[PDB]
Amino acid sequence: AMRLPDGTLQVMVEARARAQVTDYIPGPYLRARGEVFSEIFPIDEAVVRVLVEELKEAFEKYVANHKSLRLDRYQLEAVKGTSDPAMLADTIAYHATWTVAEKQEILELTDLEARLKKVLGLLSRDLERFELDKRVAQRVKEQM
Amino acid sequence: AMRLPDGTLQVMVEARARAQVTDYIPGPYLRARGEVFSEIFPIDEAVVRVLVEELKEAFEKYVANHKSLRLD
Repeated sequence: AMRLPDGTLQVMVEARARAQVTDYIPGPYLRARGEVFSEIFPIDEAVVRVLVEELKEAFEKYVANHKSLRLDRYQLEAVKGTSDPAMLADTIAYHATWTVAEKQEILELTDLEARLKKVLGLLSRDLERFELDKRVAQRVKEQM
Repeated sequence: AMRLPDGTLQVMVEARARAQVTDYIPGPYLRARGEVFSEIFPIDEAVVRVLVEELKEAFEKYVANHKSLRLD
C-alpha cells in the first residue's frame, strides 16, 4: 500500500479467487457487485500438477528465448516451491507479455484445467512468433 | 426415509436384484408384479475376477483422463 498523492497511487494486490460481476453502479467512480470466492474447480489435480511441471518447462523455454521482452530471470525463480497449481498457472499467464484480451480471457474462464491449456497455447504462439521474428530478421538482412 | 420440513421427500433407496416385468397397472400411481428376482451367482470366479481386475484398471484409466469433466 503505497501512499503517493500525486496522480498515481501504486497499490499491489494479491488476488484470492474470481467471482461473477452482478451489476454496475454508475460513477464516477464506478462500483460493481460480486459473489463469494470461486472455490469450485475441476479435479484430477495430479495431472494438473504434471501439467504445471510441463508449464514450468515451457516457461523456461519461453523466457530463455524471450530475452527481448526485458523480463528478468527472477520471474523464473518464483515457480519453485509451488504449493498450488492455480497460482503458478496464473503467474505464468501474467508474466508472459501478449495482448491484454488473451490475458483477460485467461481470467474469465472458471475452468482450472482449460486455463493451463490456454497458457500453453499462447506460450507456443509467442514462441513461434519469436521464431519468425528471427527468421525475417535474417531474411531482411539477406534482402539488404 | 426421513422427512425434510421444506417440501421434499427424502428417502434413500438401494437396488438388490433385477426383476422381470409382465404387465402394467394403470395409474396414478404405478404398480408392478414381481415374478422372479433373477441374478446369477459368480460361478468359477477365476475368469470373472480376472475380468473384474481388468475392468477396474480400465475404470481407473477412465478416471485418470479428465480434462473438462468432474468425477470424484
